[PDB]
Amino acid sequence: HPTLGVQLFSAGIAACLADVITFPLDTAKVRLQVQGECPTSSVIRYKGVLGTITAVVKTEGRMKLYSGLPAGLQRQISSASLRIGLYDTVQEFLTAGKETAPSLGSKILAGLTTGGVAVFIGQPTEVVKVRLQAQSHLHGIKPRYTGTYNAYRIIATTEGLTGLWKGTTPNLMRSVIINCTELVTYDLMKEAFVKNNILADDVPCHLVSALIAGFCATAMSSPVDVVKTRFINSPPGQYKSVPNCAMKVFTNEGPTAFFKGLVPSFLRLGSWNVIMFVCFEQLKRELSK
Amino acid sequence: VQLVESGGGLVQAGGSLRLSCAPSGRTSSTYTMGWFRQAPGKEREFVAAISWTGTPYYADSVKGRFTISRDNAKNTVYLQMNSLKPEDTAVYYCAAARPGLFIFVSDYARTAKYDYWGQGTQVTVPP
Amino acid sequence: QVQLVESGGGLVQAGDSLRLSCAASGLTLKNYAMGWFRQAPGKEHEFVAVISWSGSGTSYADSVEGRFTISRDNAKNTAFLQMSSLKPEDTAVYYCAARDGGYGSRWPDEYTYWGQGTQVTVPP
Ligand SMILES: O=c1ccn([C@@H]2O[C@H](COP(=O)(O)OP(=O)(O)OP(=O)(O)O)[C@@H](O)[C@H]2O)c(=O)[nH]1
Repeated sequence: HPTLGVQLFSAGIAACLADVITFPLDTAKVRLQVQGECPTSSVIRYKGVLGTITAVVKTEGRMKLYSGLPAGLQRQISSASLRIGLYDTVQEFLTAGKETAPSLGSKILAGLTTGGVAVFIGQPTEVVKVRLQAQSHLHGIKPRYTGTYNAYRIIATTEGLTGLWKGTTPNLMRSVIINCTELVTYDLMKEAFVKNNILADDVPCHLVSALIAGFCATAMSSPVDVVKTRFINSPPGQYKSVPNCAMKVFTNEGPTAFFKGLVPSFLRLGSWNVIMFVCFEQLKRELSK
Repeated sequence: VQLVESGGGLVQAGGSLRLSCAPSGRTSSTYTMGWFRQAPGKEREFVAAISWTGTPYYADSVKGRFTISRDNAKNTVYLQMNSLKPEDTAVYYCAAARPGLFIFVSDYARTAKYDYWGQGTQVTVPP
Repeated sequence: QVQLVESGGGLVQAGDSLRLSCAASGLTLKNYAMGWFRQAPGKEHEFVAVISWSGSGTSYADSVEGRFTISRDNAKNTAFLQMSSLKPEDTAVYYCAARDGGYGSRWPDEYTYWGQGTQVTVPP
């Protein structure tokens, strides 16, 4: 009984720690993705991870990198505690049904179940996080929120409670793409290395193939993550639909635009997952005692 | 960690033998296990290894003739030796290595990569 | 008790250069971002340039980027706007503004203190 509570608590705390550390990368990712959208811009102003971060620090200030952070922490507590903490339980449920799918298929189906539930519960916090990360006093549309709790109050009043779930469907599509692509690519890359005797079947080969899988999952996620960030950030009526947003991005900016923010997106995915997994294991083990 | 080899002995050419390695103490199922042999007056040579994931590796001199296997429930490693030849006469040593020490397949053949070693068992194949 | 006094405006020819100054009193300028705005006859305030409290971050309107240079002297409690290659469309009243935050903003209603303005005229 108590180990489930330890699993949930450990996943929540470990996700909060990883989110705090990675969060400047998230703001750089979002600002690179929204940068293409920004109307009437005469030139780009964010390029590179460190160039974006330094531009924001110099003009807007260091706290602006964090600007969405309380909604990030709320996302880690509500969404990531359920997503990561319940994974073992759902994989156990599927292992009791182990005739129904391969081990890879069971890992995928547990990931898709817990990720879908966690994305649905998470979505208000992502709408607030993204809107606060994208907004600037020196770009685009005027800032409309004085931080996280004001963002919730204003979105819920202006757009209704339904409005806080804006962009659920691209976020589901992104999380499905991440989970499927990362699991498939990891197992295929491990097979490729070991079966051809390219690397020893030991922790180095697993870490290398996990890096390759996490990159490929970020790459596949990226078009959907750009359209997600733009659709979530957009005031009402700017995009008639999510496919309208994707069509506009492709039509004016072209196919390179969908990848915008790819490098900070990958760096955050990898660094967040590493810090989260290390802290989750260490805290789960220590608290279990 | 203490390693105890067993199953050695004298066998005619073309015969078969099965070696066993039993680790004692703070042994983890995550340890890579390897087998080495040293003929009289010769240097210690690699024979076979099995990763913690169960992937077997074999020296070219024993490829297709020897089969390494692992029983994780008993933490025991076995080396099935078939089609033995006089040149296989040597003392066989069991070795264990902590996880993460092997990057390339060639790393399994490096004696310095193993943290624990057994006392060895003599295998003799008369001409 | 806070006052911002703009100076340096005048009549210049197209292609000429001009430097505006904004002297602050009653406040410690190093704690405020300083922004320049302009207002053409019959039009609303247009953002021109802003400089962060340290001066390490600057931003310019697309119509003036590359031609105007904003600077500040925290020891002299004064902000400056160097205008080069002036054009007839640069004719307007220029206002200095202080934002009670170290960083700049492009929205006039986000600035806490404003000057009286100085006229800049560029005949065709
Ligand atoms: O299934 C998932 C979901 C998310 N992540 C990764 O975990 C990190 C934090 O997970 P978040 O829950 O904060 O993701 P998000 O939708 O807010 O996405 P980002 O803007 O932060 O990219 C992010 O780097 C995300 O890509 C996964 O690795 N797998």
